[PDB]
This record gives sequence, C-alpha cells and structure tokens, in this order.
Amino acid sequence: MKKYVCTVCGYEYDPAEGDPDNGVKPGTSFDDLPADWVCPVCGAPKSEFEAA
Ligand SMILES: [Fe+3]
Repeated sequence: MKKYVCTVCGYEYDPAEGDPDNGVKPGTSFDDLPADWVCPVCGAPKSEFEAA
C-alpha cells in the first residue's frame, strides 16, 4: 500500500483507492499500473513519480 507522488503536480497514487476511471481497481499497487497509465491530474509519466 506504498503511496507514490507525482513530482509534476503533487497527486498521490493511493493503492487502497486505485484509479477506477482509468481501469485500476482498488488495491492495485503502483508497480502494477498499466504501462500507459499517466498521472490523472496532470498527464505526467510514471517515471516522474517518487515514493511518498
Ligand atoms: Fe501529476
């Protein structure tokens, strides 16, 4: 349940919540996000998130 933060905009990916609108059910770890998933608030890539 390790949270990751977007270093572009500050959105925090929370595995307990997932990201339903992008096809990511609650409980999905950051490491298991789809290869094309991007920050839902700003569009930044996963390579620009850091552990938070
Ligand atoms: Fe972002």
